[PDB]
Amino acid sequence: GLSDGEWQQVLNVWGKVEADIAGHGQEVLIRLFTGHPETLEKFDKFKHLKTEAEMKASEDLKKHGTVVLTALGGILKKKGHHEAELKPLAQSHATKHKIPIKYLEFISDAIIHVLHSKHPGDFGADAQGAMTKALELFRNDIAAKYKELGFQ
Ligand code: HEM
Repeated sequence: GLSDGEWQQVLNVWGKVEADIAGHGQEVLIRLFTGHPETLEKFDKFKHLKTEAEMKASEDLKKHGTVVLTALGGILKKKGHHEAELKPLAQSHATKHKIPIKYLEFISDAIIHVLHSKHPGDFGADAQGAMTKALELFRNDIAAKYKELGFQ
């Protein structure tokens, strides 16, 4: 649960992402795949990528980066009122993609890393706190749906 001041910070930071959603999305996925190679194995259409250069050169990875952050942005813009938006994502990730909640923790931290990397000195302590809380909220609500489904 975030305050309005905190949501304000979240949406302020998100303005940075929206100026270049494909670049951000690309770097998030790259940070995830290289940081946690087991995540790569969940993607049939990226499992071919062995090296980070191939990742960096992949237009389809950038495309998926756009899809992911577009979806996340839509959810963030709801400021917590995201049940309709989130449920199908929780369902597809638990039942079709079989993504453990741990991997959602991974990508959450990856977003934090990428924002610092692309905006050094421009991602303040207050901003990080707000973004972190927003991603925790997202993760926690997904986690509730995972429990419902009995998914590990
Ligand atoms: C902020 C976190 C995430 C968001 C917003 C997100 C969003 C999406 C969306 C919108 C799709 C396409 C529609 C669908 O299948 O539901 C998708 C597909 C997919 N996601 Fe996620 N996702 C997230 C995290 C993850 C993580 C952490 C993994 C694995 C480590 C993952 C694995 C997949 C896979 C394997 C697909 C299908 C890819 C394909 O074959 O086209 N997702 N995701």
